[PDB]
Amino acid sequence: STQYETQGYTINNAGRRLVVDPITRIEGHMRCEVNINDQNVITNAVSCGTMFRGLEIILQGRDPRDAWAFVERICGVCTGVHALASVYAIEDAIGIKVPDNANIIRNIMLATLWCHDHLVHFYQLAGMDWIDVLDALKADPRKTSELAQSLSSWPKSSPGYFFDVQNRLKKFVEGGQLGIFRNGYWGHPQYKLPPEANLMGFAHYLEALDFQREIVKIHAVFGGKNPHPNWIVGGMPCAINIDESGAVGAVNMERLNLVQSIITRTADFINNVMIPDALAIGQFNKPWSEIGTGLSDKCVLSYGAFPDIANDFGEKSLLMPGGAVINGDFNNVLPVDLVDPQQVQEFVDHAWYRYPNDQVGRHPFDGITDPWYNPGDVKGSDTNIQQLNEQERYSWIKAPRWRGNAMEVGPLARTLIAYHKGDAATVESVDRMMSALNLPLSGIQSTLGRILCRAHEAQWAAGKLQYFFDKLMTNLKNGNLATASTEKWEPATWPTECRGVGFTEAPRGALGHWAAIRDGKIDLYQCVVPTTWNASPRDPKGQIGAYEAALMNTKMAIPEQPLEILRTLHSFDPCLACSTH
Amino acid sequence: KPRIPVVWIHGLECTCCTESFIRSAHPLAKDVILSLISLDYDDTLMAAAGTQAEEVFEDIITQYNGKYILAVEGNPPLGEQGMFCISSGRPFIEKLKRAAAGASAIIAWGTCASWGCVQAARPNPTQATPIDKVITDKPIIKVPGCPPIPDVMSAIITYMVTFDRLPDVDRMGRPLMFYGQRIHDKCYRRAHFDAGEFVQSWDDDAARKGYCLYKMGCKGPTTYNACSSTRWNDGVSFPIQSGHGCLGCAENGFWDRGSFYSRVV
Ligand code: SF4
Ligand code: FCO
Ligand code: SF3
Ligand code: F3S
Ligand SMILES: [Cl-]
Ligand SMILES: [Cl-]
Ligand SMILES: [Li+]
Ligand SMILES: [Mg+2]
Ligand code: 3NI
Repeated sequence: STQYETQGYTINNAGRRLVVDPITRIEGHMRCEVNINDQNVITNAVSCGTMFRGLEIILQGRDPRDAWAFVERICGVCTGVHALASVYAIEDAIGIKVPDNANIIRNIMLATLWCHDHLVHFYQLAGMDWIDVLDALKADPRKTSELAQSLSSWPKSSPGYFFDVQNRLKKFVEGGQLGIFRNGYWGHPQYKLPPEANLMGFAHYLEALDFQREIVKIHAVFGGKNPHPNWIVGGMPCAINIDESGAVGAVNMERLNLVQSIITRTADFINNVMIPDALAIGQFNKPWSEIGTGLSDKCVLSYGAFPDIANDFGEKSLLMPGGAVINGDFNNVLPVDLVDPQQVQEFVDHAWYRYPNDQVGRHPFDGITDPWYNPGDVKGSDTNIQQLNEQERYSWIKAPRWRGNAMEVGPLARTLIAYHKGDAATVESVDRMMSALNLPLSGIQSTLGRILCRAHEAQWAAGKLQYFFDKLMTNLKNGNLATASTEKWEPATWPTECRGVGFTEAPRGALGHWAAIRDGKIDLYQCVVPTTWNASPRDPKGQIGAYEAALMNTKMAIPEQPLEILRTLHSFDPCLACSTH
Repeated sequence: KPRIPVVWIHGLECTCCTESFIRSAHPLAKDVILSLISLDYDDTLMAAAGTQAEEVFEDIITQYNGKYILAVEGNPPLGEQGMFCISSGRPFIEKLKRAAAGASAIIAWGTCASWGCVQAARPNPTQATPIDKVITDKPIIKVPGCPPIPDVMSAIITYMVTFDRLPDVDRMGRPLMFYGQRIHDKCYRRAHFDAGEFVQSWDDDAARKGYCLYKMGCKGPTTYNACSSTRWNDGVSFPIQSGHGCLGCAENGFWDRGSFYSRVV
């Protein structure tokens, strides 16, 4: 066994090795291994992406106008965010400006994704780490009603309703066909909610499963379908016609009425169901404000998102702030430049890829995706991994760094950046949220904090949906209907050689697509995706990524039942298909 | 009354088909899971992880051997000894074969499981291979699309539960009910196609009147699916209705038939 120091951690692979493969309630394929010491505390953590498809290779030789459709399929969970990054990148390379309505509709598509993705993560993915579903069978329906009504104005709270939900769960379980609840961690000492809160949470899990389907109707109106809506280089294909013949064939007043009804219902549900539930999870699980800090008090990264001035990606335009903090110095939020070769680099010395020199990091404009499955000496074989060898190559995920620093991205990262740049709404909201929990600000830098920021973001996004919709309606009232710019649609109008960057904040964090065009085709297309950052393997200095750091130092009550591991990993909302692409 | 056991596994994929499933408006996915089937294994939704998930998988395929439905999302890669997709330390293909052996029938959800989809597009770096090229001794119902329509997924499920049988299929294993006709043969813009009334560039006067998208590269004329009838997301829209030509996304090799913006040959 070996031991070394990095980023204030002691990485020690002595002691019992635990394997969790598959990681479930995530998108895609992940393996996690840890070592624990005699006190059942994690002294080593290993994050492994167990899938690869090779979209960067597949995109070579494609028409730049087609790229968005291919890269959208990097991910069906964060559906649409890769298409947005792609059209941004191609427009940046060619020199295309879109009309104001196109930009507003794209912002609507993104804010709709944030609301949907965050809501489903909270309930369907992470929820069962916090809510003991079986324990809901012990709840008093009247006490559950009283609890619900003390937390929220949400109408659906009658004793009879909670009794009906409970009875349905009882019949479901009674026959022995427990489906998604089978062989769970129910009864684990880390489940701390009383029975009434478990029943309330389970009822809301079901309400959210129903409701989430409605949110994406916004994507259907502007983008044809969800999952995987459509887009174009130059704007959006959803032509608008309000008051002329043929409005039946376009986005008209009835279609906009539908969009408005969805926005209102989406805000209502997030504000009155998800927000109180997140705060309740906080109230009953305060020790988790001190677990899973990882890199969140050291290094955090945001590119920024939601340009409010069409075609302006500068600080004055982006409604969601960008910037970087390193070395725990939150008093100095640093500017990020995605073209600067000394900033974003990816390393593969611990990943399954070939570089001519694996001791150096490559900026994505110099990126290489040459897969090389070489796990070295595992316990087992090449086709039977008993233990990954984290001293050599152990993941399909590349290792991104920023100026050589390992960074956390996502809702917590963004919140810290906005807070520390002095965004007044963020400061007010964060301070009030921590006050309500009687916790210090530092309590946000934790596994619990990631969950609280994610919920806060769903609220912020639902508010911005209305803002963008009103912006759209204002243009329409002024007779501004344009949704596409086609001046440079034809390949004959493009530079023979050009390159561009498209960036945004996906639900899970900082997203970039780097594209080079030559002779009307994609010459290079490199993606660095939020879960690539967070689930990163080690670099030549042995620096650990966000997941590995967040797992370090964690006490497990029962080694064989990885609930604490699942809690912290799920708090990042891992998307493995995104991470590997 | 006991519900039919269903095992849902995931190869190389993006998870859109799972997302489409939970969008179902009627029956709600909630009601499918609670009342219609027993979704006994599913990586995306299940409480259990790691060794606990492995135990569920083993227990279900053993206890219900010959009696469960296998749902497959995504596909196996043949490259690097199958290690482009790893499950419990081993090639995904081994888990596929074990799950398939005990299944009474298989549902291949989406263009990935049916044909290959995006990872199989040129040059197919992982040698991604559709299910029916690996599993050759089991009924396989292909439900293609990227993803398939949510209410098509749930309608196929309820058909099988209610009628206690597999849907009748075309020569490619697609349910005749939803894949028997072309997008173009039920397209509400067909009047414009026949009149020579076409969008020529984005947001032109033609686009604002809902004219035909053929000259913008619509692949509706060669694509079989229910999008122009059943439509998407509780009948709200479909690609063409919102102004973009069909990509061909339900058809084998659609990524590699030239640009989405080049006309149907
Ligand atoms: S829009 Fe497409 S499917 Fe509809 S009539 Fe025109 S070519 Fe056919
Ligand atoms: N959110 C999201 Fe998916 C990831 N990681 C992207 O981009
Ligand atoms: Fe539902 S996984 Fe999404 S890519 Fe085309 S079907 Fe595949
Ligand atoms: S792109 Fe796919 S979703 Fe339907 S309209 Fe065409 S088959
Ligand atoms: Cl699986
Ligand atoms: Cl295909
Ligand atoms: Li080792
Ligand atoms: Mg990449
Ligand atoms: Ni994703």
